[PDB]
Amino acid sequence: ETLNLQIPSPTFEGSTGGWLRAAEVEEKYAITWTSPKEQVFEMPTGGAAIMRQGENLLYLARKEQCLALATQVKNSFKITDYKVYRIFPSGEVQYLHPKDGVFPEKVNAGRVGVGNVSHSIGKNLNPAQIKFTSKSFNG
Amino acid sequence: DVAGLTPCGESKEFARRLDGSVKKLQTRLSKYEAGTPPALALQKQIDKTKNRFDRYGKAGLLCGTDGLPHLITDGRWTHSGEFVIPGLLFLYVAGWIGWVGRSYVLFARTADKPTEKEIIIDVPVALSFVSTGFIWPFSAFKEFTSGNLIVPADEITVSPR
Amino acid sequence: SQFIKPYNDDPFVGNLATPVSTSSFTKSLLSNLPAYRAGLSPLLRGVEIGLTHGYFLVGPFYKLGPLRNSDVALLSGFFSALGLIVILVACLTIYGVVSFEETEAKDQLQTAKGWRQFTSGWLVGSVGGASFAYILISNIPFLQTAGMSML
Amino acid sequence: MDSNFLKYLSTAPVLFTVWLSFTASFIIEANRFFPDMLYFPM
Amino acid sequence: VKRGSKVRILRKESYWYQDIGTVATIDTSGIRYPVVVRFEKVSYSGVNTNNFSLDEVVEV
Amino acid sequence: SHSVKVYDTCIGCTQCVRACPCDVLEMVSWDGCKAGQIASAPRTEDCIGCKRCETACPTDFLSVRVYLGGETTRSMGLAY
Amino acid sequence: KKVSITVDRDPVATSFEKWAQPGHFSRTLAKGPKTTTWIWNLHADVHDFDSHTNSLEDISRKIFSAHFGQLSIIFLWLSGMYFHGARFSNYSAWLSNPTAVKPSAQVVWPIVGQEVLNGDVGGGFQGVQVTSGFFQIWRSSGITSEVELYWCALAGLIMSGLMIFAGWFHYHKAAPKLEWFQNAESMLNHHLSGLLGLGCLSWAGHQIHVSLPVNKLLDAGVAPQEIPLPHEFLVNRDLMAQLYPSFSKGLVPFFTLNWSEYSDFLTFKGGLNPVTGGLWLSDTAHHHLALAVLFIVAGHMYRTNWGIGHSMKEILEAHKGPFTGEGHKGLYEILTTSWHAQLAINLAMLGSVSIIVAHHMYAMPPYPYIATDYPTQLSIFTHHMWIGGFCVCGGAAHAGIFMVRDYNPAQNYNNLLDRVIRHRDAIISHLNWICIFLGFHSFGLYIHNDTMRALGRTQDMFSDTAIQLKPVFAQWVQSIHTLAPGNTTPNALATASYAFGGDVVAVGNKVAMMPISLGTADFMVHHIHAFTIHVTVLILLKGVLFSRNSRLIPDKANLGFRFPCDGPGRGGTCQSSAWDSVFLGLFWMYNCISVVIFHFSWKMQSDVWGTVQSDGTVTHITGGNFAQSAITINGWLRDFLWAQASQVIQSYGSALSAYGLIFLGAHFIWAFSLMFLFSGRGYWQELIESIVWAHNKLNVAPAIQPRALSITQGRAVGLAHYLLGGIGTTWAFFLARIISVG
Ligand code: CLA
Ligand code: CLA
Ligand code: CLA
Ligand code: CLA
Ligand code: CLA
Ligand SMILES: CC1=C(C/C=C(\C)CCC[C@H](C)CCC[C@H](C)CCCC(C)C)C(=O)c2ccccc2C1=O
Ligand code: SF4
Ligand code: SF4
Repeated sequence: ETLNLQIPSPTFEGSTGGWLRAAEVEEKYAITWTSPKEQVFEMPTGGAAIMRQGENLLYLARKEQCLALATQVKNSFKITDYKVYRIFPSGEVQYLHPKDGVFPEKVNAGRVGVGNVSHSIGKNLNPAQIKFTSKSFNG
Repeated sequence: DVAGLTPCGESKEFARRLDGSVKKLQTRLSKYEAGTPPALALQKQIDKTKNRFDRYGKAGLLCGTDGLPHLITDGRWTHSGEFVIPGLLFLYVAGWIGWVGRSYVLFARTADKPTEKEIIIDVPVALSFVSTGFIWPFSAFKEFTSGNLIVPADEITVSPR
Repeated sequence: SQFIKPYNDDPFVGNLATPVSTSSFTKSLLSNLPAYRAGLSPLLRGVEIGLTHGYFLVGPFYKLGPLRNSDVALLSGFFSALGLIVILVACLTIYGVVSFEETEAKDQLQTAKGWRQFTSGWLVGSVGGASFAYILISNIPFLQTAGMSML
Repeated sequence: MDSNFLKYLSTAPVLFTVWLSFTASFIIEANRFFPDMLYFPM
Repeated sequence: VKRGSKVRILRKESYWYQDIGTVATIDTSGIRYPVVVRFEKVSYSGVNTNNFSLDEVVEV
Repeated sequence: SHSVKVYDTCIGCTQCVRACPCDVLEMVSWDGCKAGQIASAPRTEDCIGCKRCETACPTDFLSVRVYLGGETTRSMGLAY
Repeated sequence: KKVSITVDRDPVATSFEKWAQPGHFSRTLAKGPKTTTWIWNLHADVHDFDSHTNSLEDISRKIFSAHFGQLSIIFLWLSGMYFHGARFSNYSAWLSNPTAVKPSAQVVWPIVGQEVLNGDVGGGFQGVQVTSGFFQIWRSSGITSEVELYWCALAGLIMSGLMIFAGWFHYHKAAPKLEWFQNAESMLNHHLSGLLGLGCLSWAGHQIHVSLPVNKLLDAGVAPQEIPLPHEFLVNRDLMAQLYPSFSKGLVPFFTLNWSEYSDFLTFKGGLNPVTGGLWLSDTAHHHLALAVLFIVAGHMYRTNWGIGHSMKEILEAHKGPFTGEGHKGLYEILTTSWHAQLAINLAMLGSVSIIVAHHMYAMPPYPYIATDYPTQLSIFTHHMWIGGFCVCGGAAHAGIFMVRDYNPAQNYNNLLDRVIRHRDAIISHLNWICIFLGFHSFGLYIHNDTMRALGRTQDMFSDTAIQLKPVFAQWVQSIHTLAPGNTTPNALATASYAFGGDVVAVGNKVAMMPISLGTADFMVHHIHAFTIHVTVLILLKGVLFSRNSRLIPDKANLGFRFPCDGPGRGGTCQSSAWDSVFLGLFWMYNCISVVIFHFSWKMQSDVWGTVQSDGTVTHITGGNFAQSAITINGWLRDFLWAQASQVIQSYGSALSAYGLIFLGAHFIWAFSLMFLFSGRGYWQELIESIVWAHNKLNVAPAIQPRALSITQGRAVGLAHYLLGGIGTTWAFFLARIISVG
């Protein structure tokens, strides 16, 4: 499950759009995927890189940067084998996406609904009702 | 006269406006020979200027201290040709355009595809409608009273507040 | 032959190794410069940077200042340089207070004690460099002019 | 005359430009023969 | 209501509140909004149809 | 972070989750709609607030509702 | 013979059916409107051919026929200028007395008192004074008759009919295949050799056989009806040899390479004709003959069907060094498969050429009596500055469209584009720094001078009387160009332009051209120019380089070239598209070009234009106030805008009252634009909801539901009205000012 740090990376001639000091002091994101070919893709941070046949590893500064490459790899090269991780400066590796092995767009058992409101949006409480009280505006 | 104004026919400032306006054109006419096309054009401009001032003087308009005609629009009948009567002509034409357009949008709603009738106008039907506008005050008041102009408040989309 | 490579042999870092960024001449100059010099105390780093900056600050204030045409142009220029040094040393002090949490180690600029030592050195160097510029310009007539003394 | 060319001349920009040019044209002609009408004459 | 009937929307936050649409289908399960109403006017989103409950819909 | 809510008018079309660039939304089983599923937001800390989920929502009033709140490095879209 | 003509015959049927179905060209719009946004979306995407069709062949065919339609419109426009010169002009009166009669080719009808616009332009004529310089073109052509202007109007009309026929024919009857359009070597050979080269050769031939004899007779003092007709020079070689004795030897000196015989009519004089204040037409004839030879020679560079020539792919792929990776590999594939890449290059070049045209045409006036017609000089400079700036921003617009749409990373690995996108942060940060440095060190000098002058400290300013920022390099280059005749251009007789130094050329006691001295004010306004050009480059480049992705939006190419935002999140991504950098850079182009035309207008009036008094003193139009007053912003406000706006404000009741009306109308339109620029769509949609309610109440709601304009369209409408209002304000101000005083 855990990120194999030794995964080889795509051939990129470098760019100025990559990650800055906050990646080494706050958080860094990594994306891995398996490619059947030695093919050119576009980096979210700049120009073009070549993903290697076999397993690739990337280091990006944002989760949207990782998910942008994930969509490019799924719509143009049909890779569904992408795992997105958040790597703390402490060295902790946090797996992110897909969070339970199944894509968010597919239903999965054991998922608990968060943020779900039992009524429609027009039944939200008016702000005057919730003023000077801790009671929430979603009913 | 009204509002301390003077009739334009006896105000000296209107007369000096006419005289100065004709002197400007006569000094432009003084640099051309008699039969030339610019001189003929300038003389017709002088004739139009004199006709305008002559007509305004005998029209019952009231001039200011500046010698320009002023319009009295308080409703008095001795000055109704400056706003009340031109306004009645406007409201007749404006209500014509409004009644004709309203009749066409109500026709276009009953079409097979209502929105093509508004970018590609059914010109024979729309010309039937432009002919309808001459009796719009009666047509629209009968429309109003027969419950066909105003829709009830519970048939109109409104915001939640 | 390629003269531009990924920075630090890391392609996804946000930098490119280039001749301007990573030549041996650039590496030698940065290491030689007091801010990045190895073996240099933070106070000594501040003294060398301060001596440099205070020395060249006097000249624009002296030559182009409001009192430039007056005979007190150098004194005004030195005072203006000194005032700018005091404002900048206040800036260094406040940056040090907010940026760095207090730690025992002082061997680095990026420490509360080290930046305080750096600011101390920068003030001493800047006032000394400004003073050195004042002494030199006052003594040398050519420096008092803009190089037109020969003319 | 072709029905598709007449359906093109019935389009909103063509009718708008022709009708407002006709409208502009009789305002111009009415101000040519009867100029300087500041008032309804009465 | 029933399928194909013309209905007046009573959902205050609807785009077509107090407008007329026509009912396409009504589900029979435990669905929270079974009445599917289609509308001639399109919403700001461009959608011209929405699912509503019975107590948000009146026959005309 | 932002607060993202899903209301029970959700028809389970899965479009808001597909729109999500930051894996904030996912599908959970729900018997309320014909599709048998409703959107959920267990990752609103990654929510940047783009409101692409709202655009993809085909309900008359978006079942998915983003309420922009406290800003973080993640919700500001900062790569620095 | 791999370069061949290949055409599909009868591709598209000439039918009115698609005319009657607006929106037919796209799948979205063809299902009809449901909201009023459709109406706007119809016009917005119509010429976006590569948004409708997948195939490059149909796109290229649509572009070729639309270029013929544009050429038909240009020829109709030219035919109208010739017809208005023939029928509604004082051209014949202007030919007799070019220095007193004012050019006019537009007469108004007397309708609502508007016949005051037929002012007394001279020559027993009343009309609107025209400033396009056509009269000077026609005199340079040797027209000398209104009959020949009618024949030119018919020639333009015939060409307009032939181009509209050719567009119909080449879209509907014989449309070329894609392999025809992808012949860049053949097209370049023909557009260098045939279009530009035979264009110059034929024009040089016309100049030698028509313009040179007629203009020698005109400047000798012969009246226009006493001048022999232009074919009598073609036949009577004896009569042509009276004016130019080299014609006694014919074409033997050309073929025997004895070209110094032709020095009577092929000169290298330089400078201006003293009689007209224009370029020597013998120099212009030699100029066009020399350009024709090089353009024809250039059009033999590329390989088409016989093994001689270059492959442009080989030229590009061979140019690669150690800094630039694979080099120019893949650029030929880009420029023969992307129309937007070609339009980006050609619009940047056409705009640059139009900007070059404005500088060169004022400095070296090329037509007879154009230099002392100051309304024409100001008009054609200002016009070609605006055409240049607009075309340059469209070069960046279509660079953004190329990057968003036609750019493929797979075919662009490690080439020049890949490397630019891979160091775009370094490019934009260094451009950002130079723009901050140059706004501080150009406009802050103005703020320094405003402050010091306001404070009573005139000794503390950047001025010629105080701290002198002299333009030593520009003055030195002026020195070189004044010393160049006889030294570094030994066979030149005069300087390339009198702007560099030298004589004052006066025609009809008005200065044709005279040295433009550069001082502190010129240093300051040139660094203002360098600053405004740099910032326009920064906005346009930042849009091109960040069109596909950023650190902010990593998937910006999926949103497109023209999107409003990607939501209020990430702090807010309003105006994140490449389109919105074209939108923001057209304002800074407006700013740049407005300062350029203001610098030109004030400097030429203050230091160049004016009347030559006895003893050669030149009393200038604004009396040399540029040097001591263009160093402060208050001087630009007071001595340029306030002082020279006198003519537009006081134009009422005269022939220039139309300019006063357009001055006010354009102030109105400019302000009206700010309603679209400072506001947002959501306000207007809720306001429209209340208006829709009032329509619903009267049962008069439209079936095409009214919408507020899109966010992008609100930006585009605001920018279009802003540009129209600002440029129309400057247009009215410039034209009333210089018609009154020059
Ligand atoms: C292309 C450049 C050009 C320009 C800008 C002008 C401009 C002008 N011309 Mg000139 N003209 C031109 C070319 C041009 N002309 C050419 C090529 C010829 C030779 C045929 C002429 C011959 C000519 C003459 C003989 C005269 C002018 C006159 C005029 C003036 C008024 C014209 C007018 O009011 O028409 C208005 C006429 C109308 C019929 C009104 C137009 C309303 C309709 C609806 C136009 C709509 C177009 C249509 C909707 C497009 C779609 C087609 C349809 C199938 C949908 C104006 C200054 C007049 C002038 O200067 O008098 C002093 C004048 O007498 N022109
Ligand atoms: C020597 C031959 C030749 C010449 C003169 C031209 C001329 C032109 N081409 Mg090119 N073209 C050529 C060969 C040539 N082409 C070849 C071989 C190809 C295939 C690879 C193309 C492919 C091509 C494309 C794809 C496009 C052009 C376009 C254009 C026009 C550019 C706009 C312009 O400045 O026009 C104004 C200048 C003029 C001189 C207008 C005159 C118009 C005619 C056609 C010029 C020639 C007339 C005749 C030869 C002169 C006889 C002289 C006689 C009186 C003695 C211009 C008319 C563009 C365009 O606008 O399309 C219409 C365009 O998109 N051409
Ligand atoms: C919106 C477009 C537009 C409009 C309306 C005008 C309008 C005008 N131009 Mg300008 N012009 C424009 C764009 C425009 N220009 C651009 C983009 C360029 C750069 C190529 C120029 C360059 C230009 C020149 C160089 C001259 C004008 C002139 C004129 C005036 C007379 C019109 C005429 O017959 O030209 C006739 C043009 C000539 C008689 C000279 C043409 C010489 C050029 C070099 C021919 C080049 C042709 C070739 C196909 C260009 C290919 C582009 C190249 C980069 C490959 C008129 C004010 C003339 C003027 O101001 O006289 C007072 C003039 O000498 N124009
Ligand atoms: C040779 C020049 C050239 C060519 C062929 C094109 C072609 C194209 N451009 Mg480019 N562009 C150009 C010059 C050019 N443009 C310049 C000079 C600029 C800078 C202003 C731009 C800026 C630009 C942008 C920012 C965009 C395009 C787009 C487009 C495409 C479709 C445009 C469309 O359908 O509009 C149809 C035409 C109109 C809607 C006309 C309205 C424009 C103004 C408001 C009218 C002007 C009126 C008049 C001049 C002044 C008003 C007078 C008043 C008093 C009555 C098409 C590929 C768009 C696109 O789809 O990208 C693919 C796009 O987003 N271009
Ligand atoms: C007159 C109004 C005005 C001013 C002053 C500015 C100023 C600036 N713009 Mg803006 N802009 C404006 C109008 C203005 N803009 C408008 C109307 C638009 C409409 C679209 C834009 C669109 C726009 C874009 C799209 C871009 C700019 C950019 C810039 C910067 C240029 C770099 C520069 O010159 O830095 C120098 C700073 C100045 C010249 C500001 C004036 C300061 C003077 C010199 C004195 C300084 C006073 C001093 C600090 C006093 C300190 C004491 C006090 C604090 C107590 C700068 C911040 C560019 C940018 O930021 O990138 C570099 C850029 O890309 N602007
Ligand atoms: C006024 C305004 C509107 C409302 C404007 C609308 C709905 C335009 C409608 C104007 C009428 C309906 C047509 C305009 C016709 C003009 C008389 C001339 C138009 C010329 C071309 C359209 C042909 C917006 O929708 C908007 C959106 C985003 C930012 C700013 C704004 C904004 O400022
Ligand atoms: S889009 Fe709206 S409806 Fe479709 S799933 Fe997400 S929330 Fe439920
Ligand atoms: S806002 Fe953007 S990120 Fe937050 S949920 Fe909706 S889509 Fe996913």
